Parts: sequence; C-alpha cells; structure tokens
Amino acid sequence: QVQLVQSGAEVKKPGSSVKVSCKASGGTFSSSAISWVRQAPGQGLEWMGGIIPILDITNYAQKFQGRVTITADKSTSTAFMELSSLRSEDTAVYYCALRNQWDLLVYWGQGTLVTVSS
Amino acid sequence: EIVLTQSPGTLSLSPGERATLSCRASQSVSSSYLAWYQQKPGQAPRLLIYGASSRATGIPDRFSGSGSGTDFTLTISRLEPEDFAVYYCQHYGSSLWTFGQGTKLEIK
Amino acid sequence: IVRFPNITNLCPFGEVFNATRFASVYAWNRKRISNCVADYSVLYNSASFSTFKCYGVSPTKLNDLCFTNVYADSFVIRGDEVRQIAPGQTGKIADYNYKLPDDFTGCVIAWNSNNLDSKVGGNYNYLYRLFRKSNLKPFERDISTEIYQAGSTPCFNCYFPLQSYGFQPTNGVGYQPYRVVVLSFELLHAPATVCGPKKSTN
Ligand SMILES: *[C@@H]1O[C@H](CO[C@@H]2O[C@@H](C)[C@@H](O)[C@@H](O)[C@@H]2O)[C@@H](O[C@@H]2O[C@H](CO)[C@@H](O)[C@H](O)[C@H]2NC(C)=O)[C@H](O)[C@H]1NC(C)=O
Ligand SMILES: *[C@@H]1O[C@H](CO)[C@@H](O)[C@H](O)[C@H]1NC(C)=O
Repeated sequence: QVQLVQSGAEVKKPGSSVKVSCKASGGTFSSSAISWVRQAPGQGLEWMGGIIPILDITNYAQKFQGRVTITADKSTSTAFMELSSLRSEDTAVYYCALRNQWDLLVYWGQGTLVTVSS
Repeated sequence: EIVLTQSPGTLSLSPGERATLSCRASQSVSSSYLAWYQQKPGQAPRLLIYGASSRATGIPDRFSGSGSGTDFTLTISRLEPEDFAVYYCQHYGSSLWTFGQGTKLEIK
Repeated sequence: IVRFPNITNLCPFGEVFNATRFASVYAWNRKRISNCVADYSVLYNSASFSTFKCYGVSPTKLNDLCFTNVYADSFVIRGDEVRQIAPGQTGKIADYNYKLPDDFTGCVIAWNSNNLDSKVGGNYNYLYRLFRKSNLKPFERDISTEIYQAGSTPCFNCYFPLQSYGFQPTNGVGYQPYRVVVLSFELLHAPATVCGPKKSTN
C-alpha cells in the first residue's frame, strides 16, 4: 500500500535553493530507506544520496557532497532533500524512492521538475 | 565502484519478434538487488523486474528477467507495439545505487 | 534506560522472505543475519501469514530484544505438512527432511504460495524425502541420493528417496504449496548484534 507523494517547484535565480518534500504513505515509514534520484533532461538516472530515518544515517553520492542536504522527519512520515546554490545545470526532475526491509520491491514517487531560470 | 553497462545501446526490431537486453556489472552483485525499468517520454520509471527476476505487479508475462554474478538479462517475448521504450538496469544495494545508462528499443 | 549496540544497518530480510525461489524441504536454505536492525512489528502485524508461532518469545516483545545471531531457514512444503514444522513433532518431514530440536527458541512463519509455486502442469521441482533409514537430528540436511530397500536384499526394491509433488492449481488447500521461514535465535549470554528499533540513550 506504499505511496510516495511529491510537491511541484520553480526557482527564479541560480545561487538560490530548492527544498523538496516527499510524503510517504501506506505505513512503514520506519524500517525503510529513502533515496533521491535525479534525471536531467536528455539523461538517464543518477542517485544523489539517501537516508535511513531510524538509524538517522545519511549517505551522499560523491558528486553531490556540498550543496545537498538530505534529511527526514518521521513524525510526519516525510523526507526532504535540499539543494542549495543552484547552478542551472541541475534543472532536473527529482524523484524520491523507497524500499522497506522485509521486501525487495522499490517504490517511486512522482518526480518533480525543478526549473531554475531568470 | 559498481557500474552497470548496457548493451546494445540501441535496438532496431520488428514488432512481434523476440529480443533481449544485456546488463553487465563491473563487479559481481547479488541478484537480489537488480531491477529493470522502462520509460516512455515524459514519464516516471516503471518497474518491470525486481530481485533480478520477479515480475512486478501489473506487468504482462512477456517480460522475463534472469542472471547472476555480473551478467544479467531482460527478455521480451513478443515486442508488442506498447513495448517500444527506453529500458535500463539498476542495482539497489543499500550503500549505493547505480543505473546503467539505458538502451533505446526502437521499432524499424 | 535503553542502551543498545551502535548498529548502522537495516537487516537484509527481503532476500529471505520475498525470493522468487525457495529451497525444497530436504535441502532447506539457511542464512545468517547479524549486525543490523529490524522492526519485527511490521512483519508480525502483516496479515499475510497463515502461521506465526513463537517459541520462547512473544511476537510483541521482539522489538525490545537483541540477539546473538538470527538464522533463517527457508523451504517449501504442502499445507497439510505445516503441522510437522514444530518442536515435538514427528512425520516424514519432521523425521526425514527438517528436524527442529524440541528445546527451541525462535519463530515459525508460513504462508500459502499457490500463486507463485504451483504450475499448470505441476511444479515438480519441489521434492520431498520419503525414504531414509533413520531419523534426522536437529538441523540436519539429508541431500544424499542413496537408494533404499524393500525386501531383504542389497542394492521390487531400490527406491529413489525423493518424491516430487504435483503442485498444481487444481489442488485443494492441503495440497497447495506453502513457504516456510524459521527464525532461530541465539541470545542472552552474548555480545548481541541483531537489535530492535530502540532509541538508545546515555
Ligand atoms: C514481493 O513483495 C510484494 C509486496 O508484498 C507486500 O509486502 C510484504 C512485506 C507482505 O506484507 C505482503 O503480504 C504484502 O502484499 C509481493 O506483492 C504482492 O503479492 C500479492 C500476491 O501474493 C498481491 O495480492 C499484492 O497485491 C502484491 N502487492 C504489491 C504491492 O505488489 C510480491 O508477490 C513478493 N514477491 C515474491 C517473489 O515473494
Ligand atoms: C557501542 O555500544 C556499546 C554497548 O554496550 C558501548 O559500550 C560502546 O561505548 C558504544 N560505542 C560508541 C562509539 O558509542
């Protein structure tokens, strides 16, 4: 019954910051890992990083160390990613994905485009 | 690290025939963490295969995954008109995800 | 207070429970779980299991515990054979394929797998041992291919010890296949490594 729900976005200037939320439903927020994946136009997918809320462990992909913050707030069954100091090379679709333990199946949300421009 | 490479980058196929996609890892992985996905332009990835072989709910039995070690594959038995899409493999172990570029399965 | 080990991982149970292929009963598959966190509430609360019986522990207390080791033994049996996977039981599986010690700590979990394991013409990849000269000791795997007797002669007779089952959609419930996972625990006198989801403090 797992579902991931994401918000929309727009940024008016490079150097600014976007924070995107992913609300989880269907229960089992705990005992799961949440990852963020980006898809730039014309590209394939890349992993940015991810978090395990009950261990409160965050692991970032190396190219995204700096600028990217991944956090979570289990009290509202949600997770966030924030990308600061945007450079317009990053006007990609951002997806959240979740996997529970006791399973193998990966659930995906509806990726949200973050467009950054004058 | 774990780098998946797909082959061929592109396919040119008749609707109605059989075709396969290859995915090759740089280092061996557990089969339990491999998945195949597809996209149509403008859409979120659709899961087809997980655990390197289980079929995802809602996926027709045209799609069959298999493999081990570094060598994995996805077979589509008939290539129906709806099956022409960009496909790709993913390794989803807990420490690092990797996505395999992708292959474009064209009709022509 | 709550003062559990500084564990940085979630337990890899998906591989145990959500696998496409399960071992046959005479060649059951054991896996070890260690140095991880698991929330047992979720699995327990799921309504998918037909059987969930614990020995020495209660399901509701599992999250407050931490174990030395956890071993997961998985295999396929018929529905009517579920009765035998328990301490104190006898029968062709309890005696020839999968023996539990009678003094047992852990949980036995099982569910109907007709949708995955039965095949239209019969899934004959699942075999059971019918012939053995003596009973098994706890946790033995008899994977031999030796041949058994009938009359008082050397090797009418020469029975192949294993029998495949016709797991087919045509079966009534007692003949549908079931997937069984047994979680065996080691605990207390130990530097325990498999812990529940507790908020360790101070
Ligand atoms: C792999 O797991 C999926 C998901 O199963 C759910 O989560 C489990 C932890 C457990 O609580 C299950 O009972 C839950 O359903 C399985 O997909 C489900 O399969 C059943 C048929 O048996 C179907 O009725 C459900 O709708 C499916 N749910 C979803 C979300 O797809 C899948 O069958 C498992 N695969 C294997 C090989 O075991
Ligand atoms: C790890 O956990 C044990 C539990 O008894 C504790 O003694 C030890 O100090 C902990 N290590 C750290 C770095 O906190």
